[PDB]
Amino acid sequence: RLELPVIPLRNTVILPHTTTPVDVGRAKSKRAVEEAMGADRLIFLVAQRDPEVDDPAPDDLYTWGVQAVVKQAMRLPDGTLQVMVEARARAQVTDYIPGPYLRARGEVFSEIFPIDEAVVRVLVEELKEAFEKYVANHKSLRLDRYQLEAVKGTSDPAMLADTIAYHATWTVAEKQEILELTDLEARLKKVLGLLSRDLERFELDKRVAQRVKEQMDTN
Amino acid sequence: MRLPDGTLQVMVEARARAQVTDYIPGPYLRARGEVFSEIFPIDEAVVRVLVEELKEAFEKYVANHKSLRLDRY
Amino acid sequence: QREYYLREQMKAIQKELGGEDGLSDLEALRKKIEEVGMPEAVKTKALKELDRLERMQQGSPEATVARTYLDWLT
Amino acid sequence: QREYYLREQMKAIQKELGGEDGLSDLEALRKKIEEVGMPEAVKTKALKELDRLERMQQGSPEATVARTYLDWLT
Repeated sequence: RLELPVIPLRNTVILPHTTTPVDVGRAKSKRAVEEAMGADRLIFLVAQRDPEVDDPAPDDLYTWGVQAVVKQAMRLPDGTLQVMVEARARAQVTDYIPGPYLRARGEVFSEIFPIDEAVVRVLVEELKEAFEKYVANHKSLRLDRYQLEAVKGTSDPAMLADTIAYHATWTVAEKQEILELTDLEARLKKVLGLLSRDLERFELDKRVAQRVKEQMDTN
Repeated sequence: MRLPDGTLQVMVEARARAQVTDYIPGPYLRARGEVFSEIFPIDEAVVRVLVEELKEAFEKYVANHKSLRLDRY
Repeated sequence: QREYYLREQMKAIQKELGGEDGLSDLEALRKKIEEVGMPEAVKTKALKELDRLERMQQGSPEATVARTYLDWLT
Repeated sequence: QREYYLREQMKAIQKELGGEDGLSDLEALRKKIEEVGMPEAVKTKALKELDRLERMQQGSPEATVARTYLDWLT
């Protein structure tokens, strides 16, 4: 936001307001952690791409970065600094000093309230119903029961879409694309289309399962 | 009123359509016009039937947008 | 046993080839015999060749020549 | 998503016919047809010869020449 020390993600993408522990292994990143502690517990988290350009640079990175408040600071000297962060908001990138350690700002917040709040609450409830069916449709991965109890207690639909997309396992590209666009309704329809297409995968799974049953019973 | 970007917004509401005799050359422009052409509605029953038809058509057009948000007020 | 399993799930996939199998493409061939043309002796000849074809297998050492013959007829 | 998921499973198969190298090569040949060239007539003829090559056993002596032809075209 105001050139916080950029500390790389080495795995899937953090989404806003997600209770997230972060691995920090490379020492190039670690002093950016200690002066992110020197930067008032707030990191302009800018993710990079996997298997990774482990020279810190703007070249590594993903041009939509998340804000995150640290909850607790673990002094765990196992070659990887453990830090838990709860996220705040995605942002558009506005500068880069390279690193270690980088300096890079951002602009925007994930506070977005589109007009016609009826369509807001309706597409929120339909994404809610899509999630409630999908979590019933995909206990083939045995999803979490507190991922139903904590998504009740939500009042800003932006972090709601972000928490639902974060609870749902996807590619890195999909999460970064959710963080590129800032809008509510787009991320709602995004998560909804992804759940629907995985439901179609699941239908193909049921279909070939019936085919295998046919073959075994016939033979 | 004057907007903070140097762009004058003018809020107009038309009361009468008008004919034109001739234009005075410009800039600036002056013009004179023949009549205030007005025709008031007579037999509002069948005209009101057509108003109800156009009300049904606009009520049908309002409910087109579910992820596009046409205004409901 | 797991080889058996591989064969099972593979053949179920081939039942699920495009959407499902090219069975849909197979009765598409059944249609395509009697759409274009044809003279009657050649028509019954091709239908009997198809009846010879349908007794064969999902391989095959000699069904390739039969359905290649039907493709050249159609 | 249909043809995508089913193509996923079938290239998993053409891998898993021996862990690699099963078929494992003719979707790469599909890409090789799509990349270099082509005019549309030889494009359609090469894809029809590929569709002739697909369904049959690899040890057959017709699949020997139907592979060498698609290797001389591309």
